[PDB]
Amino acid sequence: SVFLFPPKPKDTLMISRTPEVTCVVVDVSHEDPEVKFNWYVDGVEVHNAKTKPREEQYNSTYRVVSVLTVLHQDWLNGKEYKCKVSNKALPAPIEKTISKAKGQPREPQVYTLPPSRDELTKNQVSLTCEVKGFYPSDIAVEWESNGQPENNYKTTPPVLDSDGSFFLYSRLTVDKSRWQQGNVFSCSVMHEALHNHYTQKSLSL
Amino acid sequence: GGPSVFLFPPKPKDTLMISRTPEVTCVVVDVSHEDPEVKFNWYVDGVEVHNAKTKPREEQYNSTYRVVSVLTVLHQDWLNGKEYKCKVSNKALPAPIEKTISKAKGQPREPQVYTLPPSRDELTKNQVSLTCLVKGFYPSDIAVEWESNGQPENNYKTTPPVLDSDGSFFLYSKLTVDKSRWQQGNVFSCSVMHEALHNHYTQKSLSLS
Ligand SMILES: *[C@@H]1O[C@H](CO[C@@H]2O[C@@H](C)[C@@H](O)[C@@H](O)[C@@H]2O)[C@@H](O[C@@H]2O[C@H](CO)[C@@H](O[C@@H]3O[C@H](CO[C@H]4O[C@H](CO)[C@@H](O)[C@H](O)[C@@H]4O[C@@H]4O[C@H](CO)[C@@H](O)[C@H](O)[C@H]4NC(C)=O)[C@@H](O)[C@H](O[C@H]4O[C@H](CO)[C@@H](O)[C@H](O)[C@@H]4O[C@@H]4O[C@H](CO)[C@@H](O)[C@H](O)[C@H]4NC(C)=O)[C@@H]3O)[C@H](O)[C@H]2NC(C)=O)[C@H](O)[C@H]1NC(C)=O
Ligand SMILES: *[C@@H]1O[C@H](CO[C@@H]2O[C@@H](C)[C@@H](O)[C@@H](O)[C@@H]2O)[C@@H](O[C@@H]2O[C@H](CO)[C@@H](O[C@@H]3O[C@H](CO[C@H]4O[C@H](CO)[C@@H](O)[C@H](O)[C@@H]4O[C@@H]4O[C@H](CO)[C@@H](O)[C@H](O)[C@H]4NC(C)=O)[C@@H](O)[C@H](O[C@H]4O[C@H](CO)[C@@H](O)[C@H](O)[C@@H]4O[C@@H]4O[C@H](CO)[C@@H](O)[C@H](O)[C@H]4NC(C)=O)[C@@H]3O)[C@H](O)[C@H]2NC(C)=O)[C@H](O)[C@H]1NC(C)=O
Repeated sequence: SVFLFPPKPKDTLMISRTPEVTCVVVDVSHEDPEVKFNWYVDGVEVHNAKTKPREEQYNSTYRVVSVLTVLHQDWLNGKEYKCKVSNKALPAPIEKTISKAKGQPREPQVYTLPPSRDELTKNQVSLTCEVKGFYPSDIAVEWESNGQPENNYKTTPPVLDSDGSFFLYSRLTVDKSRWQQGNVFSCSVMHEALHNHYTQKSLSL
Repeated sequence: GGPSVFLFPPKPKDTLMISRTPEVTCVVVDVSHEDPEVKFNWYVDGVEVHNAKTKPREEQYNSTYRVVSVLTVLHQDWLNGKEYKCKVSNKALPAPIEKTISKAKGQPREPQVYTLPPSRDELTKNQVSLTCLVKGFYPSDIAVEWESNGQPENNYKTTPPVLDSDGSFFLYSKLTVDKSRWQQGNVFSCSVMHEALHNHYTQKSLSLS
């Protein structure tokens, strides 16, 4: 079986990062272990992909994986990436294709929300970052304070809204004492439809 | 390429309200014309039970049959973590197919429910978001609704439950309303149903401070 996966949203938005499309072949037998990959961008064979080392599963099968480096702007411009897998246990080669969601990108609106008054009776308080109105659903969200990453947060998956855009929430949990000291926290959002693919909103007592 | 079986749980509100009828549903698809006969057996914690309601096979547009069996469950049995097993027999199969379902294992934990008003920055728009944060609950089986003046507010969306660092779940529900209605002092309410709540229910209100 073959499964094709898109790049991580953050990887396509920063030129320093390395976006990759991943073709994953599962249920590779010990009897027929060999597996070949062929890659195509908009139908044209490209030759820069590389096949990774494999791992054995608890059901005594092999997961084999190939990774193709893509050009940030090619992905964002909607190029189609086709993988083709060939193996002796497969009657014919399996092909899979993927590309970015189609349609007009829409800029996220980013709002920060202080903790509930009713949560402020707790030891830790939640700071919320609502991100709404964005399209496609590919997005990344992080938190920081004083130019340093704040990693004690969780983010919901994007949810389809009634207007065809997406929204999500990110929740940073912090010690109530930090909040009370007037420390400034910032929700950072990366999306293709933002200027320079990035915006930040701050939240403070 | 024989039959495939799918086993579906009851809906969360169905186990939480005695007025409702919770059911587990066993569905068999890809049943062939060459071997069209299917038998179900049902088990609750491994003990066979005989009160399921099974429907005659229905041919699909792809010339295979779909056959459904429905077992009514007792609310407290589900909430007590009983395991429901559907066994499907068909003479083409090498052995019967068995699937099991139950409530997620672990100690239940009561949701904390908080309401959050619109961001000041959002109050320049024609419509604004009212947020209901629901956190610290386990299992993830939950229902969230909005009302105002005892009437459903239907213009809302809820995130799926998300696993938190401490093993519990959280989610957010977002009610979009006209800014006018918010500024007029209308009270909106977020109601939550979960097994760890007292009477399986709680409600929290939100209006212009
Ligand atoms: C033996 O075991 C191995 C390993 O399994 C593991 O081992 C045992 C011990 C247990 O603990 C298992 O629970 C454990 O998983 C089995 O290998 C598995 O093989 C199955 C196929 O049978 C694969 O299922 C597919 O999974 C993809 C999603 O996969 C991502 O997410 C997984 C976690 O959720 C993760 O495990 C995967 O690695 C992968 O993760 C991503 O990886 C990429 C690349 O590295 C990375 O870039 C991503 O960031 C990363 N993301 C995450 C979240 O981690 C899923 O998409 C597939 O679903 C489609 O296909 C199904 C049909 O098979 C269908 O039912 C679905 O609906 C869906 O169908 C598609 O739907 C779309 C619309 O939604 C539609 O447009 C498409 O047309 C349609 N496509 C169709 C029809 O295919 C699918 O579920 C597992 O990935 C794989 N596990 C691993 C670890 O690789 C093996 O099966 C076992 N062998 C036996 C017993 O026979
Ligand atoms: C021939 O036709 C039949 C009938 O289809 C119909 O007719 C044809 C001609 C076409 O026109 C079709 O468009 C038309 O629908 C085909 O039958 C289908 O077969 C597939 C499998 O090949 C089944 O796929 C599974 O679907 C379930 C979800 O099913 C619910 O939701 C569907 C819509 O989203 C809906 O269509 C279904 O009716 C069903 O709806 C629910 O019904 C219950 C009971 O009545 C009800 O209580 C609910 O309210 C209702 N819900 C909704 C939303 O309506 C999906 O869960 C399955 O995914 C699991 O298994 C996959 C492997 O097969 C795997 O990849 C997934 O990851 C997933 O795995 C599970 O993951 C979860 C969490 O991660 C975990 O808890 C589980 O343990 C794990 N499962 C395991 C153990 O693996 C799967 O995708 C279709 O349901 C089925 N259709 C119908 C109507 O029965 C048939 O395939 C055709 N044959 C051929 C050869 O083409």
